[PDB]
Amino acid sequence: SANPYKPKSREVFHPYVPAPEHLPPPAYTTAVLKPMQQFIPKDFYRDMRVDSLRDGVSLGSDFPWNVTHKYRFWRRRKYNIQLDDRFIRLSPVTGVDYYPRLNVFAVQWREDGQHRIRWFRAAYGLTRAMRAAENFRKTLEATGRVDN
Amino acid sequence: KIRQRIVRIRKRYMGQRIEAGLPPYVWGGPYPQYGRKRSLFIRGEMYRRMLIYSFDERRRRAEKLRKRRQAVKWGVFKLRQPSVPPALTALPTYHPLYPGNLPKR
Amino acid sequence: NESSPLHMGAGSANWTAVARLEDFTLRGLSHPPWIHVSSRPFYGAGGGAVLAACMSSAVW
Amino acid sequence: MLWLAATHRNRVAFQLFATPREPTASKAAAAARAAAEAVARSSTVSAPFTVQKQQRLLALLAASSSVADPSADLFRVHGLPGFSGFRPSSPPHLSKLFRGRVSRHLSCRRVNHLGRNNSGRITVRFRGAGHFRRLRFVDYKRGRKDIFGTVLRLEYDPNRSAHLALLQYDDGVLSYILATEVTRPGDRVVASKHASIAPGNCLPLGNIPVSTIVHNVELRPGAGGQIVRAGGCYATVVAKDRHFVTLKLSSTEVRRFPADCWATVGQVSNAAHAERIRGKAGVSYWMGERPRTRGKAMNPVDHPHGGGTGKKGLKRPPVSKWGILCKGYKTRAKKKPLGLIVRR
Amino acid sequence: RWWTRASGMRNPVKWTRDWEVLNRKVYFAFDEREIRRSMLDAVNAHRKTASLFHRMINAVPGVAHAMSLPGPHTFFLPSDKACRDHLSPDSLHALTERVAFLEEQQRQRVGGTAAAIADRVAKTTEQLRTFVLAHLIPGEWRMKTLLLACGAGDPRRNGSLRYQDTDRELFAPVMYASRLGSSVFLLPPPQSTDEPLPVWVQASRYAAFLPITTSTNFPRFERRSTVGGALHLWVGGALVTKGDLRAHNGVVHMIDKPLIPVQLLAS
Amino acid sequence: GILRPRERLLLNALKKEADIRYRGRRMHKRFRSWAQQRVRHYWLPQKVCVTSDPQLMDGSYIAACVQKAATLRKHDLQLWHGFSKRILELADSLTPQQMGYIFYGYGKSLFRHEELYRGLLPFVAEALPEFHSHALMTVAWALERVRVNDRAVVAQIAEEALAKKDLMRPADFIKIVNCVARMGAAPPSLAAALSAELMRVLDEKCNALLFRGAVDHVAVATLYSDPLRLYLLERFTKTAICCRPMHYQKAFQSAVAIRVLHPPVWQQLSKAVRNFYIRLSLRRIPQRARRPSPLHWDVSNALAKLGVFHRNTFQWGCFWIDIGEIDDRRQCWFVDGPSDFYSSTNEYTEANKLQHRILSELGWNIRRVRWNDWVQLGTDMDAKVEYLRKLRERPPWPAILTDGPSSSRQEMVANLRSARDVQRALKERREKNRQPHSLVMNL
Amino acid sequence: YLPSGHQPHAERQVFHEGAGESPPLNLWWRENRELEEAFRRRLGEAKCFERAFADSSEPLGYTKGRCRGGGGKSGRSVRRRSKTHKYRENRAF
Amino acid sequence: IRPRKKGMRLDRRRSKKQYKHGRHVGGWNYRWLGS
RNA sequence: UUUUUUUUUUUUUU
RNA sequence: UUUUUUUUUUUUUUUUUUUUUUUUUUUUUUUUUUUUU
RNA sequence: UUUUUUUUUUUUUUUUUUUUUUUUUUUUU
RNA sequence: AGGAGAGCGUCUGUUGUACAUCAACACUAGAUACCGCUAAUACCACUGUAGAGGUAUAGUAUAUAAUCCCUGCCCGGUGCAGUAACAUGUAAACGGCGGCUGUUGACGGUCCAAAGGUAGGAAAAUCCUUGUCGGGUAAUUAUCGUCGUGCGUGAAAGUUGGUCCGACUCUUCACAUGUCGUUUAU
RNA sequence: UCCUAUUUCCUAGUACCAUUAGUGAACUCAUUUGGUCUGAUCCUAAGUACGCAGUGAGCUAAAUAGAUACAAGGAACUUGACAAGCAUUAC
RNA sequence: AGGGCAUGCAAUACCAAUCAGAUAACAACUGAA
Repeated sequence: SANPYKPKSREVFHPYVPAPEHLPPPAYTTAVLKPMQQFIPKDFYRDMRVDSLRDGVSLGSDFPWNVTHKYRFWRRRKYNIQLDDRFIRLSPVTGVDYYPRLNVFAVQWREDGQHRIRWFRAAYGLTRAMRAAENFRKTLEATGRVDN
Repeated sequence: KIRQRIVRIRKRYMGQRIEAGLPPYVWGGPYPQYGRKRSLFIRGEMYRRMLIYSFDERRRRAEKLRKRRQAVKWGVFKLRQPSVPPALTALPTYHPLYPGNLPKR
Repeated sequence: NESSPLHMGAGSANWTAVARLEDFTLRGLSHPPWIHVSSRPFYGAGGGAVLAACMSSAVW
Repeated sequence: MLWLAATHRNRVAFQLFATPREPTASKAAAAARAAAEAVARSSTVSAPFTVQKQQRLLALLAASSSVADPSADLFRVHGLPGFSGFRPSSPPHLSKLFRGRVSRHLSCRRVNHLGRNNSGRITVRFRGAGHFRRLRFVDYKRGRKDIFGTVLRLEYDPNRSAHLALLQYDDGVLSYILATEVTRPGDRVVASKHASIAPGNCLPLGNIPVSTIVHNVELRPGAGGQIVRAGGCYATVVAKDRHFVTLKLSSTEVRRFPADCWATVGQVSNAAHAERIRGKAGVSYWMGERPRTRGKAMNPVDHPHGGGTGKKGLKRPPVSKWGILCKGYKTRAKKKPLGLIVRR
Repeated sequence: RWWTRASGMRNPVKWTRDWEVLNRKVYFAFDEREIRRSMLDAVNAHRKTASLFHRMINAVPGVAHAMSLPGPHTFFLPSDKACRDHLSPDSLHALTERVAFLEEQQRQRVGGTAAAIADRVAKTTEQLRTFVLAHLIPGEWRMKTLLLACGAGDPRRNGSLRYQDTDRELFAPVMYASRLGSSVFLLPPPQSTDEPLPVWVQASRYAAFLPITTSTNFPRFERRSTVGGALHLWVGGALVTKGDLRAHNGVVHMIDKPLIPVQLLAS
Repeated sequence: GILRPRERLLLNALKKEADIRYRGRRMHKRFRSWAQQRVRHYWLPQKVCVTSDPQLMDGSYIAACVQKAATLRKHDLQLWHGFSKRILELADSLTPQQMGYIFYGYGKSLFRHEELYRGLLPFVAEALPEFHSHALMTVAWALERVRVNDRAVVAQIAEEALAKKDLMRPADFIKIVNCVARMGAAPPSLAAALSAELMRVLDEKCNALLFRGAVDHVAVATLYSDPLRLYLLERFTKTAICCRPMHYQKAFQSAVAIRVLHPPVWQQLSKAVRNFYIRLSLRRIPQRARRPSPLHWDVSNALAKLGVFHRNTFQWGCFWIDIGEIDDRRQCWFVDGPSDFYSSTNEYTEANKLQHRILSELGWNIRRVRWNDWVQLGTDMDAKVEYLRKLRERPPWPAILTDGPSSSRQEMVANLRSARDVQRALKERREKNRQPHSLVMNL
Repeated sequence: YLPSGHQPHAERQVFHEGAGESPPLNLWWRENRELEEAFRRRLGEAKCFERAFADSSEPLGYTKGRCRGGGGKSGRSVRRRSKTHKYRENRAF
Repeated sequence: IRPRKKGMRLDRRRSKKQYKHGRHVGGWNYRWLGS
């Protein structure tokens, strides 16, 4: 249900991770990076890599993969592959919905200040039922039976 | 039924290639999207946070040990004593604020 | 009717039964009854030096 | 909460809280006298605080006093989308009450009995467990004599029908007090017999002029207000005696009180508490109420009313669950001698 | 000694596994989190760090009352070090002398010279109030809010902040043998100042070493502060070392430079 | 009761966060353990007061006090010096047991005061026959820590140890050997005898736990004979499991030095044994955090001003290099100090000489810079630059390191005192330049 | 309650138009440590209210009984205490 | 037995009730050893 | 719901 | 608005508590009283 | 990784169980 | 689980029932009665606890049911309140409220009583299992509208009801249909 | 000599007890093949670059429990529209 | 009975007002066995 009690935005959250307000500066800060004088403290890279991901904005070019050490996900990695960006069961026409238990499409539209929903069985075919529902909504809008 | 049939043939073919030990090549074309939730992106943040936490804890321990040692270093540590004797600074018995001198006790 | 060893042991155990206003004279397999059981019998023709009879009254 | 030995007391040997500062009690006495004279010098008003004066002051306070015309656009958290519909009534900088949390050092957990006595049986019927509550440490005794205190903010008391106020003394100690309808954040109060007749000020009955609106009247010397504490309630001064003060309560009852006891001047805050209309049973469900079942719909053994069907009628007087009449039946010990009660 | 005693790792309670619902709790636990402590509390906590400021706040009246209001506010707390190293010796000594004078006046109270003292205190109190109040800014401005405002999140403006590289042959010869041989954002004016405050961002020195120890996917192309972090926020050309000090009244940020108004600035 | 929907959400998210946080803390915690061990079979039963009148104190009392101070880490100059003064007075009434305690305390505290060591040594020398294992071990252990070589007495200590071998402890015996090898006071015959006794001791009354302590690169290549070398090397492999990084490092070092110095003995080892060491090197061995010294930094600044590229700190397989040039990696510098030489002398230590020779063998253009020579320059930069430049044009040091000229306590003290003020003036000058001081207030 | 001396100030709402004043505090307990400790201990003794109770000692004491009219519950038989019913309930006797 | 009920009961061995009977395997008339 | 040398004890807090 | 957590312990601050207390394990470093800065 | 132990929190004793056997002249090595 | 007329009607929520097969309880609201602190009331170890660490805009008890609507008469009567130390006041507490006869009949006689059904609804959750007339059908006694006599109900006992609303009876319209005359094949 | 101070710190061999790490209601109950199927999550999946699971033989009788397709009429059935049906058909 | 004889049955009762537990500062505080 689209209840008030829900976030207004649907974007991934990357909240700030502030450090304790009583700790001193890290150890990695004592490094001389000058071309002439070079100084690499112990665990310099270890500390700096972690420290860089504090802000939350500087997630890096490859964020999903710069922290997943587990091989489970790496094993599945692929290169040079085209992928879609839309779920199969998502029609672009407004008012269309799909029900998993009923296994059927529904169309919501308002007529004369009253809510009405129609059934669309998808047993004969997913694409056929989806197109039938989209055509029904378009016919509603064309004939002018939807309030505006 | 047809999809469960085609999957088998595909898998069989791929397995044959793996057995053969041929170079790993796949169908580099437009794949569908059966997923809906951004599980990978949502999952990365937890590891980031965890890492942060770990780092913090490390820092805390480092600081604790350094702090404990610093005070023990030579030339710093001293048997500090009060300048004025505490007895003189002690409040008198007739002080109105002394315990047992007001009808509240 | 659930199975709860905690409940069972906290309400029906050896230390919980003693607090019960029951007839303790009845013999109990898994309980501390108070029924006397008459002990070891008389002696026949064995060695007299090896016949045991007492312990808590004789411990030293 | 506290122990019986720590909470129970009949006789009181003190009516004030003394906090001397000089090394010697001889100097402390002079300091106290100087403070009393300083408060006496400052006191200037001596007229009775009547209903008409109250009204006139309220009209001025709620007609022209409140004018800031502020730039509320900048007073907000930038970059916070917030909820998808859920918004507060008003921002914290324009609300009547404080948008925060009660003080941690001035509160404690509440022990919910659920209307049950020691025996474990239900004693009080129709008693639910609503929203969590915290017991407040309300300072009923004005022990702090000859000292001024300014109001910082006003708080909400779930346990009371009136609002509270955060009082801060010059020394910097924080304390809770019963607020008034007139008192606003910034107003100053003082507890002393030499103080003026103003809202919030606490003075003896005897010192209080006649026909003066008062509240938080104490029964015994230095015990605390018990006779009137609820919102919108107040008492009036009728008569005066050398040792007694005649007061008219909120229930139209005339009673005499000691001349030594303390009392506050003004009206309890939140006068409009009896105007809310609950739109649904959910309000009662959250407040900690339970459904009430009439006895009429009960069995004869359960209730006398049971079985016997009938409308209003005039033959057989009704009987409660306890077997006692509940219409015009006085419930008071006839033997109990009337005390300071004049007119009941 | 109960039904179950497992804790920590072995939590008997069952939690949701759905990433969609999990993504909503992080927002509530980070952004909509409530704080009991006030701004003054936060300020006091770092009294050691900012003694000058800590003392001025409690010394000059008015500032304490102003910094206790329910309305949202943003505060900057310059460091003692910053003050010391920025301020000239004469100005620092003069400021300390007046702070001590006010403290001595209050100590005397609690414990034509008479006419001159009133004028001196009246002028010094106004000067210090003006100085102090300059830092205060209406509204709540978070580190992330500022960062994003500065165009840190815009791909069209992140070109100078994302791709960073350095000579790897000079810092890791063993691992590389083949090589051997932003915009200005204007903030609302302060309480005691009409002039706006410019804010910008800059790239840190550390940011130019991530690729050497991280997986990068860059496309085909055709003094230095020691403070940590990939990005440095400059609020009016004062660097921020610490921030996000959320409170009941607003936010507090520690800057490495004392902001002084034009009214106090010399010719 | 019941909660508001708004509050419910926040509380649940907060709770969840808690769980996440807790999960996120015990990551790096690997080597921890709830259970621990504390040594308690050394404290005395009698009670004493450190803050008491030293005059009323006795040998027993003072002995106790010294050790209690050390254990409690009550580092007080005013307190320690009184102890030393009273000890000097009561030097003629100290039991062997008491002396040992005193020594242990001093050593544990690292109280650098030669005046007391020098005064207590002769009395120890006379009471050597009545000495015991514990006393004998503590003497040497303290001496080693404080870096005060005494070849006259240390040798005697060893000889008494050998005489009382039948009564000594394996641990103390091992530590004595170690100490002796580090101090460099054992002639060939003594060395041989020590080795022969050590082998039997190790093979008869040593376990996994006790054996690990016998591993020392400095000792192995200068005290130990081939027969003991081979047995040590072979048993290390078997006893490797029950070890620590500190012993691992030593083992590796030993291996390296053996390979570099004694090809024959190295070849005499077995294939299996060899493989162990081969594979060992490939592993990552943890190391403690390190940073440049003030002397190091001053030298580095002078070098950089001269116009030469180099590094501050870096590891090279098994050896640390002070300075390494980028244009010519072959080149390297080493900054010495007071600790690099024995007390009141300029003689290099055995570990310093061994590390110098190992790198010289391996082909490292090694240069050394002393501190007593450096201090003389004062706070002048041109003089230091010229000093460095004159060194650079000269050939490197020989394979075999030599000792410096004679010195004295007086000179040492003087030098130290002198340097004290230089290190402070340079810091003040450095720190002052960082302050812009631009802002001017009208007021 | 006595707040910390390093920050005696507390949050408050905006004062109305005609309030002004806002006098400073009087921190007289920061001159000595013992004075502050004694002041806190004295403040810790303060009470809220005094509750009365029945006492036979007093000349005007009394107790309560049953409600006027007697009566009772609807179809309920109350069994009185005894040595064989509800024995040893909240306390021994 | 519940916690509330169990918190107001003594042990049976705390009394003399255990030495006021003669129940045994033989019967109802038990004679103690050495009687 | 307390994380690495053990106890006693005071204020504030993300 | 139906008005919501804090004690054991951690950090910080303030100190005249105490072997009921951290290897007699180990490394590094120019270094410390009074009659050498 | 838990259990054990402080707090919540309870002799609201989980028979044959425990850091729990008489409680420091402990021979410090 | 659709379009239209009409009867009844605060649900959401709890549950299988006070008769003839067609229910209750709870509730937003209003109103009455008791009680000034060691309050009333409840448990019924009585110097106890809950109420309540509350204080007449508070606590508890009884009955009714929408936010509004104009809301009738009667204290002879049990009881309570009061005291001539047994007038008088309480029907939103406590049972209820009618005969002969004369001109369709405003009106006249007489008996009795504290008062002598108010208005509204009205073939009804009630009389009667076919009251007159009109709308639908080839037939309507079923059902809506209406008349107000045939018997009768009856106003904070809750009557009537504009608008809105519906898992509440019934009339009636539309698509498909083996419900069907009347039954087949896989 | 322009760093926010150039302030040594990997890791002590470690008491007693719990544990079959995977799918599956694995709990009371019992007509108990433990594991397949019957419902949401946990993997950016052409169903996861071959995963889990599947128990005697024969035969056109009729009746009964269900599925698909029925000429014309379309409530004439039944107390009652119970039941059944519509919601897929040029692509 | 020469010798030996783990553990559990909650034990200062070979004595001493009563009321929890290794048997409770007064008082609150009560009683048919």
